[PDB]
Formats: sequence, C-alpha cells, structure tokens
Amino acid sequence: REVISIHIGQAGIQVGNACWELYCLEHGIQPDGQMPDAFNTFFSETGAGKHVPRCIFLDLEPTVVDEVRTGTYRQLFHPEQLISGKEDAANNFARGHYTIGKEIVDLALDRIRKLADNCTGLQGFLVFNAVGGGTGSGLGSLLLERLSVDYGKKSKLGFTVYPSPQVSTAVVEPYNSVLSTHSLLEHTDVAVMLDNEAIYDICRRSLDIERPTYTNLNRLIAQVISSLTASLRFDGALNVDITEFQTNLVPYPRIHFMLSSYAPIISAEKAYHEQLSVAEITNAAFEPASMMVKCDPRHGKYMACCLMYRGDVVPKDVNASVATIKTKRTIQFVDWCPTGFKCGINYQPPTVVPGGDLAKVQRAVCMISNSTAIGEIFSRLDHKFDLMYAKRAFVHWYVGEGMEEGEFSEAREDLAALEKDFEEVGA
Amino acid sequence: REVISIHIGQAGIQVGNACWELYCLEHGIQPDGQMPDAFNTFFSETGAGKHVPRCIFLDLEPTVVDEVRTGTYRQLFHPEQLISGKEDAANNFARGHYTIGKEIVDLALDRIRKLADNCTGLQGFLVFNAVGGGTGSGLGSLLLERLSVDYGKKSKLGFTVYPSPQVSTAVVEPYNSVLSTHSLLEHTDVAVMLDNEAIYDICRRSLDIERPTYTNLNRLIAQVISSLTASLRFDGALNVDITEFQTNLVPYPRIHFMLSSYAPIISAEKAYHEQLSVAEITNAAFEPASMMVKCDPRHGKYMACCLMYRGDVVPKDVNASVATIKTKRTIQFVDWCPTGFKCGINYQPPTVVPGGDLAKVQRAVCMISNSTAIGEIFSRLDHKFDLMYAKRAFVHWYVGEGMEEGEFSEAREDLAALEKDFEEVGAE
Amino acid sequence: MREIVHIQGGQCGNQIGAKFWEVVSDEHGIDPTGTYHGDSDLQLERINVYFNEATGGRYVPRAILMDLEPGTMDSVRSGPYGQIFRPDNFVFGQTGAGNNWAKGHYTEGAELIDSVLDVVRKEAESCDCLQGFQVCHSLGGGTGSGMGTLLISKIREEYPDRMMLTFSVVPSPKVSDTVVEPYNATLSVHQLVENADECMVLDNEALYDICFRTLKLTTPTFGDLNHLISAVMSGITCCLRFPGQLNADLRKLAVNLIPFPRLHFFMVGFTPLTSRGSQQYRALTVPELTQQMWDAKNMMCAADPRHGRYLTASALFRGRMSTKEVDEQMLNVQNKNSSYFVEWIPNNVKSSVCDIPPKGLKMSATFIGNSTAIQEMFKRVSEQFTAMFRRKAFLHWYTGEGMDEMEFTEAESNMNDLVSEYQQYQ
Amino acid sequence: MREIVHIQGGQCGNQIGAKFWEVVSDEHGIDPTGTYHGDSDLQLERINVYFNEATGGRYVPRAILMDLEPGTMDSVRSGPYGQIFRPDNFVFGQTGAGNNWAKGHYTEGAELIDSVLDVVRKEAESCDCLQGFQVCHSLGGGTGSGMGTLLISKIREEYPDRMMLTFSVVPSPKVSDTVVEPYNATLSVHQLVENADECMVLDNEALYDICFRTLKLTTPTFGDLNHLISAVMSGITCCLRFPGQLNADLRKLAVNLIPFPRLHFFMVGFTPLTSRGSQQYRALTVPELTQQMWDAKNMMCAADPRHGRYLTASALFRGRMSTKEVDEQMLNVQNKNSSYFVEWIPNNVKSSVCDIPPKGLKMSATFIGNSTAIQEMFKRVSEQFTAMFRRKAFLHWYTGEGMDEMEFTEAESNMNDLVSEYQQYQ
Amino acid sequence: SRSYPGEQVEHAFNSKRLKNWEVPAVDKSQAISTSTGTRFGTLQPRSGRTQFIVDDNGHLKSGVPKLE
Amino acid sequence: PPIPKLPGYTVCLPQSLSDKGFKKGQTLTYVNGYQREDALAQV
Ligand SMILES: Nc1nc2c(ncn2[C@@H]2O[C@H](COP(=O)(O)OP(=O)(O)OP(=O)(O)O)[C@@H](O)[C@H]2O)c(=O)[nH]1
Ligand SMILES: Nc1nc2c(ncn2[C@@H]2O[C@H](COP(=O)(O)OP(=O)(O)OP(=O)(O)O)[C@@H](O)[C@H]2O)c(=O)[nH]1
Ligand SMILES: Nc1nc2c(ncn2[C@@H]2O[C@H](COP(=O)(O)OP(=O)(O)O)[C@@H](O)[C@H]2O)c(=O)[nH]1
Ligand SMILES: Nc1nc2c(ncn2[C@@H]2O[C@H](COP(=O)(O)OP(=O)(O)O)[C@@H](O)[C@H]2O)c(=O)[nH]1
Ligand SMILES: [Mg+2]
Ligand SMILES: [Mg+2]
Repeated sequence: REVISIHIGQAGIQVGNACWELYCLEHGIQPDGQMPDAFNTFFSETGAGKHVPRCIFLDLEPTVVDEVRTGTYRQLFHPEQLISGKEDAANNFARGHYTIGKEIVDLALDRIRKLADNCTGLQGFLVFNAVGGGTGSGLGSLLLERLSVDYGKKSKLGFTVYPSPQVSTAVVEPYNSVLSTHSLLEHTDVAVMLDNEAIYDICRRSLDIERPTYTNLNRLIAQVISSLTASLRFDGALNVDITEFQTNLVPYPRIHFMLSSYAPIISAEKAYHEQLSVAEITNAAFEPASMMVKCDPRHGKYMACCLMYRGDVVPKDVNASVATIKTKRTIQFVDWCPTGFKCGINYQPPTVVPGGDLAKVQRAVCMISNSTAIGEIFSRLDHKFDLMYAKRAFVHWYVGEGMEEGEFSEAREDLAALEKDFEEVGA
Repeated sequence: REVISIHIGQAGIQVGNACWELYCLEHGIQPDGQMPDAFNTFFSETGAGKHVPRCIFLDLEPTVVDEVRTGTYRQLFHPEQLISGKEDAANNFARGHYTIGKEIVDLALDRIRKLADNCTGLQGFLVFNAVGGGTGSGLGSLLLERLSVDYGKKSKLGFTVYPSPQVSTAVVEPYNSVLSTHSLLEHTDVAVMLDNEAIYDICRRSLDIERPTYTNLNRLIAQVISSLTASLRFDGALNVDITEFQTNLVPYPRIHFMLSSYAPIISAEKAYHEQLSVAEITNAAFEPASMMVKCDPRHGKYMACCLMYRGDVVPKDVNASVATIKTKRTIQFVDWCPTGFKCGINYQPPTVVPGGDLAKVQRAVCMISNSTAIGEIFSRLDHKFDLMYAKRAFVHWYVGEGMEEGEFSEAREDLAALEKDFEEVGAE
Repeated sequence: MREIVHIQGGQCGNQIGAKFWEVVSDEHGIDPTGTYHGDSDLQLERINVYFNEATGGRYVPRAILMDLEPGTMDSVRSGPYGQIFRPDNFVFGQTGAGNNWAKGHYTEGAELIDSVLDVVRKEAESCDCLQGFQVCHSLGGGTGSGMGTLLISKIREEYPDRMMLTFSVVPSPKVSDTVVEPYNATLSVHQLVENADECMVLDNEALYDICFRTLKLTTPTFGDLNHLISAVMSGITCCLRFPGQLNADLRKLAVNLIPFPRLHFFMVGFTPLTSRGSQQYRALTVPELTQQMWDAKNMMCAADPRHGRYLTASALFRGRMSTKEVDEQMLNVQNKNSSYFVEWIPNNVKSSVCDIPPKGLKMSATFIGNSTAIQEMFKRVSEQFTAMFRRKAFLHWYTGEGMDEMEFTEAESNMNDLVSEYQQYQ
Repeated sequence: MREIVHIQGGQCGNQIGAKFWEVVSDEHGIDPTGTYHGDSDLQLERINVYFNEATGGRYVPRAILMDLEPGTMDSVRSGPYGQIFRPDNFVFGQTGAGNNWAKGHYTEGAELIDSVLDVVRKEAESCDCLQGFQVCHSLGGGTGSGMGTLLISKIREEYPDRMMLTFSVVPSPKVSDTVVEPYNATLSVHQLVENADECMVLDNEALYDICFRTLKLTTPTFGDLNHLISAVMSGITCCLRFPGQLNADLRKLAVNLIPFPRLHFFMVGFTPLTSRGSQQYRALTVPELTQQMWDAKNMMCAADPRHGRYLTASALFRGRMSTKEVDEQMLNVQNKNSSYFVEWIPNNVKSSVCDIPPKGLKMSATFIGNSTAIQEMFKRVSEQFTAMFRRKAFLHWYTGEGMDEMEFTEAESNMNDLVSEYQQYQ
Repeated sequence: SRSYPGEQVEHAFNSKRLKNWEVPAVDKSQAISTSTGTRFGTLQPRSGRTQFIVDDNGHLKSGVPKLE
Repeated sequence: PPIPKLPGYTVCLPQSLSDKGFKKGQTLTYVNGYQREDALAQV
C-alpha cells in the first residue's frame, strides 16, 4: 500500500518541502537517508540501509528546485526525482500548458511510470499545486490529463491552493484559475481547496503568530496531509484508506470540491490552558472559524462529511459527538443524506516538529466535508473573471501563447453549468 | 450541575474580579490555577492540576480587560475568554446596541456556545452588568436577546446595577436605563436590582467605612452571589438550586425585579459587641437599612420572599423567626399570596477574604424578595426620563448612531404600562 | 414471603429514606458495611422482607432512590449506612423540577419514569409475593411530589391488588417552604385520593413542637426529625418482621381503618417520647404508654383531634406486654372521651402486640388514628389554593408545561367534595 | 466430529474473529504458542471442531482470513494469539474495496473468490463431517459485505446441505459509519434472505448501550465490543464443545427457531453482564439470569422487542444448574408477558443446558430470540434507501462498475415484502 | 438529514443528555412521520419500487416541484 | 494475579498518552510481477 505524491510548481514543492520533513521525522529517517517497516508507503528501501522518497518535484524555474538540491536534504531525494525546466511559465496558463508542457511532461510521466513500476501496491496519486501560477495550473492540467489516460481508475487526491477573494499575489489568476478548473473537473477524482487567507486567519486566531510566513502555512498543511494518510501508515481501531474518499464524498461525477478543516490547531499556551476532549474538538472542527477555505458553510448545506481521528479516541465519544452535531441546528444537511458522516480512527497521536508552532496534543480531528458554499466560491471567482474578460483585458498574452479565444468562452460556460449543478443538487 | 457567568462592562468585570477571587478563596485554589470536587460547578479541571473558570469578561474599552490580563490572575483566566474591543460605546445605548455590538456579540455568543458545550448539568446563566453605562446596557441587551433566542427556557439571573436616584455619575443614563429595561423586561427570567447609594449607606452605617471605594461594593456583591450559589456548591440541610427563584418569586411573566438584602453586614468590633442569632438576623434582613436597593418597603407590599441561610443554623429557629415576622404587622404581604416565604439552609459558613472588611460570622442571611417599591422606583425614573425627553435633549446622538424616535416612544410607553401593571397587582 | 419494596422521592424523601434504612439496619443488627453482626437468631429469618442476600453475607436494601438532582444523593452517599445501596437502584436526572409540579409530572417524568419503572419492576419480580409498595415523599416539592405522584399512578395501574403506603409530609403556613405549596399540594392530593390505598400524613410544624416541648432538645436538626419519621415507619411494619401474640399486617390494618374508600388520610403518633432528664421519674406501664399516645400534643399532624371525631384508630405495641392491660386501656380511653368517637361504630380501636421491642427500650407503641379533624388541614390548603387561583398568580409556570386550567378545577373539586364527605361523616 | 469452518471477511470480521479465536483458545486451554496446556481432559475431546493438530500438540485454527487490504491482517498478526494462524489460510487481495459493494462483488471478487474457494474447499474435505460454516462480517463496508456475500452464494451453491451462521453487524442512523450504508446494507440483506441459513444481527448502538448501562465502563475500546460479540459466538457453539444434560446443536437450534423459511433474523443477548462496582451486590441465580435475559436493555440489536411480538426464542444455559428452575423460569416469563408472545404457537421458548460454564463464572447463558420487532430495523434501512435512490445520490460509483438499477429495485422489493410479512405475522 | 428513532438508545440520545443545552433541532425529527409523532415511535411500512425523481447527474425533472 | 477472560474484566492502558507509537509492519506483501503476482507471508 504505497502512495506517490507529485508536486507541481512553486507552491507545490514548497508544501512538499515541509511535508517530507514531517515524514522523515515521523518514521525516524535521518536527512542522510538511513535510519539510526511502516515507512514502506513513502520511502523505497534501496540496496542496504537507504530510503529514497516516492515523489517528483517538478517545476520550470530552476531556482527553488536547485535550492532543494543544495539545502539540507541533498542526499535524501533522488538526484533525478527533482525535475526542473529552463525558463519560467510566468503566471501564464497557456504558456505553461502548450509551449513548455510539450517538452517537460513526457519526461515527467516517463519518470513516474518507472516509479509506479518500482511500486507494488499502489493506492493512488496525490498532487500538490496552486492554480494561481502558470506552472501549477498549465502543465499541472496537462500532467493530470495524461495521467488519467495512463491509469484512469486509480484515485488522484488533489490538494489545490485556490486564490483568495481579496488577498492576492497576482492579477491574471482568475483567468488561470478558471482555465485550470475547466480541466480539473473531469480529471481530478477528489479535489480539496486550501486558501492562504483562511490559513492566515487560523495562524492569527489559534497559534497567535502575528507575522507568519509561508513556512507556517506549509507546516500545518503538512499536518493535515499526514493526518489523512495516517490510516495507511499506522494501524487504528477504524482505519480508512485513500480510495475511500472517492466513494463517500463525491455524490456526482462533477461535484468534487471539499472544504478541509482541522482541530485542534492550538498554541502552547491555550493547550496548557484548555482541556482537550473529543467533544469540543469535534465541535471546533465545524466552526467556520477553523476551516481552511474562506467560505461560510452556514450559508450552504452539507452534502457529506468525513472525520479522520488521531490519537487517544475511543469510539463511544466520537459517536456521541456525531450524535450531538446531528441534534444541533446551527448546521443542517441537504434533504438527501440521512447518513452524513464517515468516521475514521487512528491510534497514533500527531507528531511535533522541533521549531514548529503547534503544541503536542493527544488527539486531533481532520474534517473533509462537502457543501454548497463551494458553489459560492466559484460564483465569486466567476464574477471577477467576468469583469476582466468583458473588456478583453490580458487576452493578448494568452492568444499569443496559443490558446484560442474560444477556450475562454467554453470555460466560462463550463463554470456556469457548474453553478447550475450546485443550485439544482442542493434543492 | 454547573452555572456560567458573563460580565458585560466596567462594573460587570470588576464585580466579576471580586467574585472570582472569592471563589478561589472558597475552593482553596491558588491564583496560579492549581490546588496546593465542589469546584466542578465553576472551574473545569483541565489536564492535571489546572482550573479554568466558566466565565467570560467581555468589554469594549481595552483598559480594564488588559488590566485583568496583567493582574495577579494572569494564569487563572485563560486569554481566549477575555473579550476586549478597541473603542468604547461611551455611555451610548445606540452605539452599544447597533454599531459595535453587531460586530462583537457574535464572537461573544460563539464563545458562550462552546462554554455551554463543555458544560454538563447547566443550571442557568448569570449576567453581570450596570445598565447606566453604554456597553453593559446596549450590547448587554443585544446579548440577552440573542441568548434567549438561542436557549429560550433556561434561567438567566441578571444581577443588574441601576443608577441611584440622587447620586449619579452620568447624564444620559436615564435614557440608557429605560432602553435597557425595555428589553430586560421580555428577556430576563429573574432580575436583581443593586443600586449604589444603598450600598454606600450600608458601608457608612454598619461597616463604618466613611470613604469606601468600589472594591468594598463589589466585595459584598460577591458575598451575596456566593451566598445564593452556596446551595449548589455545598451540601445543606435544605438546599435550593438556581431554577427555583424562577418559580417561587415571579408571579407574572413581566414582574421580575427583586430587592436583594443581606445580613449580618457587621464589622469586627461590632461583631465583638453583638451576639449573632437567627432571630435577630432574620429581623435585620427586613429593614430598609439593610437592603441593597434604595427604596422603602414600608410603602410596599411583599409579593414573595426567599431566604438563603448559611452556617450554623437549624430549621427550628428559622421557623420561629418566620413565624414572628408573619405575626408582626409592620410589614404586610399581598392579599392573594398567603404563603409568602421560602426558606433555604446551607451548612458552610461564609468565608473571609484577607484584607476584606467583613468579619467572619457564624451565620448569615441573603433575602431576595419582591414588592411594589420597585414600581415606585420605575416611576421615579420615568419622571427624570420625561424631563430630558420633553425637549429632546441628547437624542441627536442616538438618532445619528442608528435608532429613531419610535423606539424612545415605545420604551417610554412600555414603562408606563409597567407602572399600570404594578398598580393593578398591588390593588387588592 | 411477604415483601415491601421502598421508593424514595425527592429531597425530603431521600433523607427520610437514608435515616429509615439506618434504623432498620441495626434493628436487624447488620453493620454499615453490609454483613451480619447481631446476636439473636430472631433477626435472621425476617430480613427477606427488606433485603436480599447477595454473596457471602451481603444484605442490600430493597429500595429505589429517585430524584432529579445529585445533591440529595451525594448527601446520602456521604454519611454512614450510605454505601449499602446498589448503584443500579439510583435513578437521577440532569435538570431539576424546581418545585414545579408540572415539570415533575409532564416534562421530566416523561423521560425518567421509563427507567424508574424498569428498576422497580425488576425489584418487584426479584421476589415471590409482594406485600406492598412503600413510598416516602413530600407534598410541597416538585421532583418528590410530582414524580412520586406519577409513579404512584403508573404503579397502581400495573399492580392493583397489592398494598401501597405513602408517607407524605404536608405544609403549614407557619412552616411554609415553597411559595407554590398550595398549587403542588392540591394537585398531588387530587391524585392521591384515587391512587394511593392509604396516606400517613406528616408535617414539620408538629415535629418542631414535639422536639421543643417533649424531647426538650435545644437545637433539633433535620436528622432527628427524620429519625422520628423512621421510628414511625419501623413501628408500622414491626409485625411483619417479628412474631407477636396478635399479628397485624399492613392489609389487616388497612381494612380495619378505612371504612370508605376515600377516607384514607391518617394522623400518626409515637410513644414513648420523653426527655432524658424526665426518663428517671416515670414508670413503664401500658397506662404510661397510652396516656402519652392519645395526647393531642403528640400527634404528628397539625390536626387537633378534639376538634372532631375519631372515625377509627389503631395501636401497634412492641414488647412483652399483658394483653389484658392493653385491651382494658383501649376500652377505658374509649369510654371516658366518648364524644370524640363516632357513634355508629362500636369499639373503634384495632390493637395488636409484638414481642420484640426496639433495642434499648422495654416497651413502645405506634398510633394510627383516622379522624375527621383532617379536613381542618385540607381546608387550610384549599382556601389558599382558591385564593391564589382567583388572581391566577404563578399560573404561567404550570400552564407553560402543558397543564390546562381544567386540571386545577378538577383538583379543587376533588378537594372540595372530599372535605364535604368528611364533614358529612363528622 | 461436527466441524465448524470459520470465515472472517473485512475489517469488522477480522477484528471480531481475532478476539473470537482468543476466547476459544482460552476456553480450550491452548497457549498463544499453539500447544495444549489445559488441566481437565474434557478440553481435549472436543477441539477437532475448532482446531487441527499439526505436529505434536500444535493445534491450528480452522479459519480463513479473507479481505483485500493487509492492514487488518497485520493488526491481527501483531497482537497475541497472532502466530497461531496457518500462513496458507491468509487468502488476500491487493487493490482495496473502498466501501463499494460493486467493487467487492463484481470487480475484485472475480479474481479473488477462486483462490478463496480453493482454500475453503481444502479446509472442508480436510475434516470428516461438516456441521456447518460460520462467517462474521459487516454490512456497511465493501470488502466485508460484498466479498463475504459472494462467498456465501458460492458456498451455498457448493455445500447446500450444511448449516450456515452469519454474524453481521448492521448500520444504525446515529452511528452512521459509511455514507453508502443503505446502498450496502440493502443489497447485502437482499442476498442474505435467499442464501444465509440464519442471520444474527448486531449493532454498535446496542453494544455501546450494554457497555455503559450494564458494564458501566469508562473507555469502551473496540476490544470490548469485539469481546462481547466473541462471548456470544462462544455461547452459541458451547453445546457442541462440552457435554450437557440437554444437548442443542446448530441444526437443532435452527429448526426450533425458524418457523418460516424467510424469518431468520435473530436478535441476540448474553448474560450475566454486571459492573465490577455492582458485582458485590448481586447474586447468581437462574431467576437473576433470566431477568437480565429478557430485559430490553440487554439485546445486541437496535430494535426493541416490546414494539412487536416474539415468534420463537432460545436460551442456552451453561453451568451446573437445575432444570426445574430452568423450565419454571421460561414458563413464568411466558405466562406473565402474554402480549409480547405470539398466540398461535404454544411454548415459544426452547431451552438447553450445558455443564461447563466459561472460565471464572459459575453459570452463564445466551439468548437467541426470533422476534418480529426486527422489521423496524428493516423499515429504517429501506426508508433511507428510498431517500437516496429517489434522487440518485452516489449511484454512479455502482453503475459504472457493472451494476444496473434493477438490483436496487429488487433489493427494495425483497426488503419491503419481507417487512410486509413480518407485519402480517405480528 | 434525519435522525431516526432507536427504540432502545434514544433515551440516551436526548439532546439534553448530550450536553446540547440549546433548543434542539426538531426539524430533523418531524420529517419522519412516525406513528406516535414523537421520537418514541414506529415508522410506516413502505411498498413498491421508487421511480426516478431526478434526471441524470442530479438535475430535477421538469414535472416534480421544488423549492425555488 | 491470574484474571478471567470475561467481557469488561481487563481495562487496557491507552498507550497513546505515552510516546509508544503504532507503526504496523508489512508482513503480508505481493512480489513484483506483471499479470501474475504471488502473495508472500513472512514472520
Ligand atoms: N500555500 C502556499 N501558497 C504558496 C506558497 N508559495 C507560493 N504560493 C502561491 O503561489 C501562487 C502563485 O503561483 P506560484 O505557486 O507562485 O507559481 P507556479 O504555480 O509555480 O507558477 P509560475 O509562477 O507561472 O511558475 C499564489 O497564489 C501564492 O499564494 C507557499 O509556500 N504556500
Ligand atoms: N457597583 C458598582 N458599580 C460600578 C462600578 N464601576 C462602575 N459602576 C457603575 O457603572 C455605571 C456606568 O457604567 P460603567 O460600568 O462605568 O461603564 P460601562 O458600563 O462599561 O459603559 P461604558 O462607559 O460605555 O463602557 C455607573 O453608574 C457606575 O455607578 C463598580 O465597581 N461597582
Ligand atoms: N422531615 C423532613 N422534611 C424535609 C427535609 N428536607 C425538606 N423537607 C420538606 O420538604 C419540603 C420541600 O420539598 P422538597 O424537598 O423541595 O421536594 P423536592 O424539591 O421535590 O425534592 C419542605 O416542606 C420541607 O419541610 C428533612 O430533612 N426532613
Ligand atoms: N465491533 C466492531 N465493529 C467494527 C470494527 N471495525 C469496524 N467495525 C464496524 O464496521 C462498520 C463499517 O464496516 P467496514 O469496517 O468499512 O467493513 P469493511 O471495510 O468492508 O471491512 C462500522 O459500522 C463499524 O461499526 C471493530 O473492530 N469492532
Ligand atoms: Mg512558479
Ligand atoms: Mg464603561
């Protein structure tokens, strides 16, 4: 049971840069690559006493890549697992989808093929990308398309980083995000959104870090990924694997967008101050003040929920909590699903990184739900795509790269059909 | 069995500071948070050797909340509960009920939500506020409205501080008090009045402090709250929970205003002077010179009375004293209420705070009664409200902050209807 | 053989029950840890009526503690003889009626009575032959009166052929604890007059006067009052647990006391009750017992019997006594005060003797007189009820719980025609 | 002689069976190394039913662990009694089901069930006289329900003459583990009513209720739930493994319990179950066992039998007991509750007694009641199924794998007319 | 979503017993249409096969009514 | 010191409050192959 994780772009390989540090720290692997068998889901054992990860960091700018090649983990990552182009994609979906992709993706998928051949019990792929960039969106979409034709039936857990409503580091990112979604619809099996604004909010509220950088964002995202892959790695009283979210959370082939959350995110002060039981952290996982995507699930109605648990949790209290949540009315489901939860329990508590800002808690919850507030997100995103495109702005760059103007029209109508989908499905 | 406390305003959280110091002293909890299971009704034992209270101090001006954050009890309270705004409501019901409340109250009640979720056997809520100020009146009322629509049938003890008749610190506080009472009518289950001039007279006469500060007032208020929750905390020969005042004191669904009193408030040398016994302290709990509300119940008719007793007291003598009170004709009960009393006895005597002014006593009484002197007070207040309202003084502030004149008119006429209600209830 | 299961409702009921089981436990010599430590054999054979041998000399009481708040249960569990009950027999709730009979009969009973019924039904089928149920509660509180009332109703619906005792304390205006006392008492009595077989009326005012005048105690705590009530209950069912020359079971006393099915409110006394200083100057003869037994200042109710007619009466004696002196005293007391007894019933006194006295005493007695002076107390409550109900004070609390006004009209009608029929037979 | 081949499907089945083989090995005195170490030679004479001697006192279980992911298998092999299973019996896939009944019945079963059949066949003709097969699995998951179901259908096609038990946990609405619970439960029940000989329903709510009301635990890990189910399974097969005064085999139980070929869904219980805080206050008598038996709080199913009528019932007693008390208790509980027992069947209770109690106890029992109140559970599942199927939620992960819609409609018709005939016989 | 009667455990699943302490959701509990009407009750039996309300990919057919 | 196997008698320590950790080992694994794969059970 091995899962390989691919990272596309500047954000993708920076999230993986923190994720793989967490993995080596959890399995006791030195940054050299050898211990001083649960690691087998992530690290292939080569020769005698040497563990080389199952990942591909791929990007177009060689800056952050060869920064990894020179940093602390020179020896850990395989020399050729890190794949790097020569010239950037420059926030340009078309440039990263037609010009540069046609030479980088065939080498990448050739590489990932022999990683799958080295693999034995492949569970699925999990991808890491931000749809704001041109690298993450353009050849990210091209790679997912050619992965779906290669394997198809294996799951592709996508943890994307969508642009925030107002906090933004780009201008054309609505164009990029829409054109990326238009392919992330029919390629990704399960797509989880992660907005940097909401993570800024959490870092301010709970961890009381007044000035966080991207590392704290990457660090707690790594905590989330570790918390939903812990069932594969460690044994639990009720474990739930990768290919489960495909069946429990996606009621329709084009409705797959999941609001992730986590609890307890807590500092070293409030942890010592508050009693952490299963009831309140199950409540705290549902309060929109602790979600990873800036939306208001109270404004919508849930479709299905999944609750990963870690640490010291006995089934009586998690089931009693699910009961309490069912009795409350501050949150309400759609009129379809009388069985709206998917419980999962793992024995191992979450680990801490020396230098991290999270305290060590005996238990944690990671909620991956589905609602219609995601339909609210796409409406806001489509409005600011509608503003810019009404005046034909920035279209010149994309047309020059090679996208025909129609791509724009059909991507806009594809989102329009997606709005109708959420509107009718929630009825 | 738990009960949680919310404090709205300057006076609110100062009284709460006194109360929580008292509770720590009563349960032997060192201020850093750990002892060197009765506490389970106020503190939740977190982890191993740590007790966090079931309370939230919420306030708009940051000064006093930051003072608490840097005071002695930095470790006791935990910094996620002390809700502090940036700028004050500034003696302005409108500013505290429409402008700033609508941003702060959601966080407040969403903290209350998870406090109650941690709770197990919730007896009720209790709110602490002075209605003269801006925040405690305005967003106090807002919080009570949304709390009642969130919970509905649970008891909410409101220990409010009304402005004294002749001694007063503010000017628009009549407007504030009227607009606060208009909602305190239909949202509070049981509302206890505490003026400051009566407490000043008590401290002058009995405890013979000629120059008291607010700590003494808040200290005896905390003594009163402790005396009426000691039945929940410690075992008594005849105990009484919080939900009982809900039943046994409010005859009609709009008449819930209770004169509180206490005895014996006696200094050390006078305690050396006088013998303390149930008969004379029960007598002492009934004169106007020992009530917390500056009114004369001689002019009123008692509707009901609740008598909490603490310490070395047996039921035979409380029976004797209640008997002799009912025989004496200086005070009279209303016609349609023949059984106007409710006794309650608790074993543990009231403690002392070191540096406090009250001496340790074998026994004490806390009376929560109901009369028509409050119907007198509300007319005395409506007078000086109509005074300023006839010329529309200070109304521009509220109208600019977001109300209109209809709300003033409806609050005024609501208090008029309440006056008529008191008249008809007193009428035999 | 014959079985009595015990039900305790509310705060007053639970503390009466705690002292009652303490009294019975050394009546039969068992220690507070639950093993036998007595000397005579006569204590062994008749603890099937109250206890169950569990494993290797463990006698647990046959009781069902029942209320809404743990304050009374923990007050019970703290003291000695508190660790003898089975924890499965403690039924408790997380709310509290708060002296709201509507809460104690419509909202909270609705989710607790199912489990209370399961535990009492288990404790009734665990034995072979029920003699009767025995409940101790108040008529002022909510969780005692209200739920105890609902439980009585459901039990009498289920087991109609078995006896049923209710030790209920009623209020007085001088001792007036709850403000809604008449609203609770009137509705509860309106239920007790169609469900309970007989009710033994107690009240605290008379108990205070007894510990004031007779016992000459300085500071009578509630423990001593609860000890008076328990000695009364012990005197009631001593004949079941101990052999006598003239036996008298509960059903035997019921048929002898109740001439008409609705006149079953008994006033109670107990003797000997003498001050420790005056124990030296007295003698111990049956005259010395009856002269104190028939005193109006020794009844445990606020109903002076010389204001009305004794309909029937009963006396339960304990100790090695001479029946000729017993019956002659009963005859003399009947012949002297001949106007206070009803005319159309000759020899109005049932009498019985048991051979085992309470430990430490030579002779004791228990009096259960069914007089018509009890309509004093029922009117004393009925006028207060209609006084409040003319102005509809405190009514919203009851109405909000789903109780209508016609329930109050029926309750007052039952109270009124009841005292009408006492006045008829007086 | 009579042989029971044990099959464990899926996560639930693998963990329950892990505790099951722990308890059975403890009863027969086999150490976790695999050697006999018991004391009484009663334990030798009946281990052919559950074990095979390999080499010199090396007894291996007659069990087949089947699933798709090694995760459950490695949790089994880690703990004690993990090194006793035969490595050839670990038939085993590699993909993973994913709560998809179609994946567990159409895509992966088609390449795994052949090897599973090879293993179970080899283990079938290894012994002489099959008594029957015994599968433990779940109804919510995919790899347990789907793969187990296809195995049941194939086995019943192969060996149709031998018995078959199915210990299956069922979903509840408030412990709603998977989201496609009705899509899996409805399809599996639709298969069990034409393939399984008799089914024993289990539910986690009834198990929690038992652990908190009777056991009164603080942290009921899944180890204890799986232990409860293990004690029930051991109490079922006890009569084969130890001699009794009245022997009751599996076929003997089936012919007494199943009046009609479709009414074979039993709700199970077990006694005695008491807290360690109240193990001092109780006694161990046949009436005390049977009172705990027929209590509604002691079923292991989320269906109150008081809402319907008992068709038939069975009681398997263990320990040195008196059959007069056995039959008298079953006769009394039948006459006293005349409404909950069906009218057109006299003597609705089959009873049996074995003379070997489980280790550490004096006397135990096992209740198997074929009630009619199980139709409320099937109502609960069918209603949820129609709620989702009306609007086609989650359907495509089934439709794309081969399934049609007619299987869902047929699953509905069989669930709906089955609850129709339960309601008819009620 | 709806919460169905458990008939054995609802005594333990009362919202007040689960430390909800607020006015609970009875929307979820009235949509059942049980026999008694309260949470203690028996459901109604259902017969037949359910036709398809929705079109493919979760879009309500034109004939059936919906909330706007 | 010997104790019965009956339900609820033994209360296990949580073992997660301590730093133990519960890595599970791949003792059952497939062998690299194409269409045909062989299961392998190890010690
Ligand atoms: N969460 C997170 N987002 C990041 C991080 N670094 C960059 N981003 C996001 O990156 C987005 C812009 O695209 P980038 O990831 O910088 O670039 P790219 O996807 O490699 O594409 P090109 O810039 O065209 O090469 C913004 O939305 C950023 O918030 C990081 O460490 N964490
Ligand atoms: N009993 C008592 N009353 C106080 C105390 N402090 C202030 N008050 C009363 O509070 C009333 C005015 O409200 P404040 O508490 O001063 O301030 P506020 O309620 O927060 O309102 P804002 O000034 O708008 O923030 C005055 O009538 C004071 O008498 C105190 O310590 N004890
Ligand atoms: N004899 C006796 N009566 C008591 C005791 N405690 C309370 N009571 C009586 O109980 C009545 C109040 O009922 P209460 O205890 O509140 O009932 P509950 O609230 O329903 O449990 C008062 O009239 C008291 O006289 C006691 O210890 N002994
Ligand atoms: N009693 C018990 N039930 C379990 C255990 N593990 C899972 N379950 C139940 O199995 C149901 C879900 O079935 P699942 O585990 O997905 O079956 P599978 O995935 O096909 O093997 C849940 O309702 C759980 O209650 C266990 O160890 N003990
Ligand atoms: Mg980039
Ligand atoms: Mg202020």
